[PDB]
Amino acid sequence: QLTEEQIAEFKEAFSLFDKDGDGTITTKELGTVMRSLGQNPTEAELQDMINEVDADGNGTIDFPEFLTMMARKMKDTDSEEEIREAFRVFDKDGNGYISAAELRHVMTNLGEKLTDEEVDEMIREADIDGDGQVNYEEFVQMMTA
Amino acid sequence: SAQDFYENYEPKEILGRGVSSVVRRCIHKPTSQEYAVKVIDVTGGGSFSPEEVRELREATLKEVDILRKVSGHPNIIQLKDTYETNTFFFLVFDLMKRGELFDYLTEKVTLSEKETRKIMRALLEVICTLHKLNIVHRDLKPENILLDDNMNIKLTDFGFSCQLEPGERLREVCGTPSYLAPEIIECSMNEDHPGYGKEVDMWSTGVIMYTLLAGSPPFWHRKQMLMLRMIMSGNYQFGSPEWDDYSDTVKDLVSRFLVVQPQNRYTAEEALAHPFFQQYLVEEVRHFSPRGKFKVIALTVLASVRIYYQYRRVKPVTREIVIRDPYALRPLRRLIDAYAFRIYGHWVKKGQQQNRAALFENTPKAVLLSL
Amino acid sequence: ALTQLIDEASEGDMSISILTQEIMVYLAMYMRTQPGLFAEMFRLRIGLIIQVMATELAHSLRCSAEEATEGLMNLSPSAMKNLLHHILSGKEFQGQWQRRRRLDGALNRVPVGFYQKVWKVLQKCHGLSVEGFVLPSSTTREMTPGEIKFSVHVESVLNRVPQPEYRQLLVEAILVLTMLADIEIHSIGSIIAVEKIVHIANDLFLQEQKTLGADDTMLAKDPASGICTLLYDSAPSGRFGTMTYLSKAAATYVQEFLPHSICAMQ
Amino acid sequence: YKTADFGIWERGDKTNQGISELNASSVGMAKAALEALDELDLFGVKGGPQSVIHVLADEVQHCQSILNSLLPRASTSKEVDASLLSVVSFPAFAVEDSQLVELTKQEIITKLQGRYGCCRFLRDGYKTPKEDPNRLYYEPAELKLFENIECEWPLFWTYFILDGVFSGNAEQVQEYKEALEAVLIKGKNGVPLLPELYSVPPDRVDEEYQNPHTVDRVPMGKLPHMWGQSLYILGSLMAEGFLAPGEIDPLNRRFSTVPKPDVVVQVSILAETEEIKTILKDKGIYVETIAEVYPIRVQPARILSHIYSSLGCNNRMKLSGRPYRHMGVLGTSKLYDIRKTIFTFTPQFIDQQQFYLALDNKMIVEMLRTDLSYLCSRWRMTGQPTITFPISHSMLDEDGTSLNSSILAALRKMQDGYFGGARVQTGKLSEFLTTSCCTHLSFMDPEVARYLDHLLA
Ligand SMILES: C/C=C(\C)CC/C=C(\C)CCC=C(C)C
Repeated sequence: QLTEEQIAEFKEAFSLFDKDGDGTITTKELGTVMRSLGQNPTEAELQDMINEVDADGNGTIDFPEFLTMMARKMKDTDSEEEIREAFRVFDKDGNGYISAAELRHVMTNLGEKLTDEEVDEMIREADIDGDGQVNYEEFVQMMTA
Repeated sequence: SAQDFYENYEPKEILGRGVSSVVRRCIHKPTSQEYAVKVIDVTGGGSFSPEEVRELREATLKEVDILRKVSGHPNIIQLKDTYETNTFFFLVFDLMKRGELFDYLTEKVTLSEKETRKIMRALLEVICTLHKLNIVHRDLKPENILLDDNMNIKLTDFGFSCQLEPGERLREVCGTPSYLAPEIIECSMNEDHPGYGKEVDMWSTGVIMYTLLAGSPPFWHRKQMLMLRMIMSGNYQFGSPEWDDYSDTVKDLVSRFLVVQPQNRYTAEEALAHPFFQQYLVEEVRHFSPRGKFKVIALTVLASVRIYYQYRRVKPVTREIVIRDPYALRPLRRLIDAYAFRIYGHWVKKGQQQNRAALFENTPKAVLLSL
Repeated sequence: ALTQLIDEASEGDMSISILTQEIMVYLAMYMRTQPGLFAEMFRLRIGLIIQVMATELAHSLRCSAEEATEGLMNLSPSAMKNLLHHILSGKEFQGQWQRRRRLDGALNRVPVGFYQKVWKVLQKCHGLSVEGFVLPSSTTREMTPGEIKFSVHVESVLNRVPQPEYRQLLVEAILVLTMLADIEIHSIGSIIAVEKIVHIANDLFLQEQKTLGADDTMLAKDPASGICTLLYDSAPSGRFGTMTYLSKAAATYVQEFLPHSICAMQ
Repeated sequence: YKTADFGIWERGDKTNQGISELNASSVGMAKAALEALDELDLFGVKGGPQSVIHVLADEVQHCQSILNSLLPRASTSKEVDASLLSVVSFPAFAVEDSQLVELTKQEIITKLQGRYGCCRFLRDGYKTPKEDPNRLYYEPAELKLFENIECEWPLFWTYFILDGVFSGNAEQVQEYKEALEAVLIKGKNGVPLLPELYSVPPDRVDEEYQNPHTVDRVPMGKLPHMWGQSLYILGSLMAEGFLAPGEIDPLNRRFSTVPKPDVVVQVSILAETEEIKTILKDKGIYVETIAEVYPIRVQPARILSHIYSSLGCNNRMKLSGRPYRHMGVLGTSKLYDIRKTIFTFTPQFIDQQQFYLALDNKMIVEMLRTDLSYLCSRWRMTGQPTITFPISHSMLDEDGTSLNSSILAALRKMQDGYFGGARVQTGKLSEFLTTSCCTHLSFMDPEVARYLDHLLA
């Protein structure tokens, strides 16, 4: 039921996770990402974290295992918390509105260089209510969509 | 002749046993390469009447045929050559140092998601080759599945297989009871149903999924016919606490093979197209609309946040949770299953009265003794 | 000397002596052909093999124990061989698991490494007592984990229970103790009573099934041991299995002796 | 192979309490000697039939089976003893599978080797400072005090020299030679003397408890140790090319570990009576009656056992010959020439007088299967084994006019060439006379002799 699209979205997310084109995401790589998004846990934490997802995998996540995670295993509460968390991860300001610049802040963090207008467009494409801001309601509506 | 057998191979040790067929290791003298030989006693110690003696040969003569029709394929054994005598029928094939999947499933009670994926990835890709050549197996049990030192699946015992004429559907009941598709029994209990086609293998493969990931058959109970009504009606449950810790992508693909109606079953070609068996090919452009890019970055963020959240959730093992409910949480439940199969792993054998579900009690005694 | 020993152990029972030597020969070429049928069983008790033979030939073709022996001493030698292969390999022709625990605690079959696993657990304790018969860690320092004398001591502690099935229940309780000790960093520092662990597991089984709707008729005690017959027939694993109730009582018993516990590595 | 002995260390089991046990070294050396003393003229080249030492390969193969069950363990009470170096390679060569040889060797060097020699076995305590030099036995609780402080004998490093030079694996011969030359003590005018044992100093016992095989050891016991000295000198002689493997081992025991192919069993299916022959003929089998086998005479294995009681009988020495022991398949698979008459002895598993297992025809098929497979795996003679299998009325049906289905199937399998993991070349007993191990029983030629000459006349 995950569409060719959805599977593809999970795949590009897996790409954003691994800088090396390893075909795997290492404990170190995840880390580079979490710190990229600012919540930098211990190296041990990471080991456990990659372990919870894989259980064999020697500290490396795989796409079959990552889709396995990104498929909505999440409970409404569980996802809700998460959906919320990302949203915060999105707003360093924590103002509660998604800055066009902010999206840039996140990408810049994930090392993807994308056009400035395109970014505004990214929000604009998805933006009706928040002209220039994706409201959280927009975010949740969007994720399910 | 037997001289032709010993001019090329020399049997060293006994690998396995069967009802009338014995699997024996051999050395190929010209090549010094390890090979397995299955040694079927045609006369069967005198118990076989001339009909069964003839029928076993015709079954064996047919058996060479399918194994001749499929060759060079990575995940089915290669019948290197076959020798027939008046009292035996020798078949030499590849040596699998490790035993059947049943023996492996005994060692590891619950087989992990990553491991089963390539296991069946081969099996489904095995199933594609059989269906493209139009040959059904009707016998896809894990004891029919052999594994090598790299864990690669070698589907074995196409003893019950038969090539359907284009658009023809069989009626004979061939197969041990648990792994029989619903219309197998229905054709056994009715004449109107004109038969079952190549979709039979899909149900049997989907059964391995429930057995490998949970250590029990989807439908199992100690009397014979009761299992059958669970099959044709199709009452299966991803029961708790066992089946809740696996990802949701597992469940849907299990139901697809387990649908009772054959035409709606999930054929092998599209079976490999379900999200589980999708593979990460590094060199993909993967172009996306600006909404598509925004999801990816959001999903990339959502996945990191998720992983931290899921982990934070795991409850360390404490004294109390052991007292209240051991089976509820994964690390202790997998352990109880593991030491369940170390003590009574000899009780699990092939058949109905020796299946692995006999080692699991997932229902209250009262509901078990309700009728 | 062997013939005299067999005759003396017969104590005038000629039939058991001749069946004993015949079963010895059968066990012999089963060793020579299939050594794997005896990996779990370290002491070959030919007399108890005959007794279990009679019990299994009684459960099929339902008859009395005397009629069981009368039939037993009547079959052809090949029938002795295949029936013994059935009892040893575990092939099957009260209940299912009650016949799989009466056939597992009567031959004294234990999983590979059981005598090597009790050694590690006893180093975290002061002894292992079954029916008030302790097996202290002084034996562990005395005799190696792989020592045959250690297996003898463990089985002597494990053979203090006359009946077969509750002995295998004790074995399961010992092994869940092993796994919990692997999980638990701390040591109990005292004696653990495996028999009372199985008794508390039976009590928890009674409570859970009574809450879930089991009647007093189904929840019936074994006359001697006191463990419910359903628990004997209960499957080893599962949500309501024997090895979940024994994993439930191998923690509430450690509660009193170990006031504070730390479990790690999941 | 069936007798328990105090063994190489004169102490039986690990407990050292006078409890004799079946230690693998004794059985292996027994097999080595028995394989050595077969058909060996014992005055040498200037000898005759009266000096052939006759060894039944049945006991030899039982010994091999018991070592296979034992190895890498030396006894039930000991997980491994270094005395198995006297069995794996030299002198014994009692193990035919090289895999067991290396498995035992690495088990030994991992568990028993130190830096001053190899301990005899774990918890030995032969001369450790934690042992009273007066009490000859050991208390059970005393055994645990010997852990990690056992005495290391450099004697067995000379054994590692011997196996290394026999195998031809030079590294070993170098590493272990430098190991041994650093424990040799100089004596007299500077000659190397090998101490019997290196013992732990009483003050370093705790340190070796914490760190095994780390302390300096002192030479204790018999010096020089002429077992160790003799092995060291033999190794040093070879290692420098003054002795050859053939010189030390003319019998070529050094070829026990080389692969040996399985053999093609000859079987002469016989008929007790003409009507048994007709019933089998109706089933498409070609068998010859025990009366047509004449002049070749067929007898049961009990007669062979009685005959074999007349070897070495010397009345003045008051020796009565071999005790009455059962003959296995191998003894009954060879064609014996006694008083110029060829004699084929039926295997003992068809004897119905001794036990009733031969009264069951399915049991007959099963033990024929087991005997043929084991004899195929364990035939080490010149020629081809030949089993004479007579069909009796007990092997017919209850009606009496038909042979049993199981025996019919088995006989058809042997005729087709394969039955029970064995290659069977069936035929007449006369055809196999020139293609078998024809052992002449020289001891009978001028009780059982009267029976024999009654049959011959
Ligand atoms: C993590 C397990 C627990 C709370 C249950 C209590 C555990 C034990 C009581 C002792 C068993 C073995 C010990 C070896 C040292």
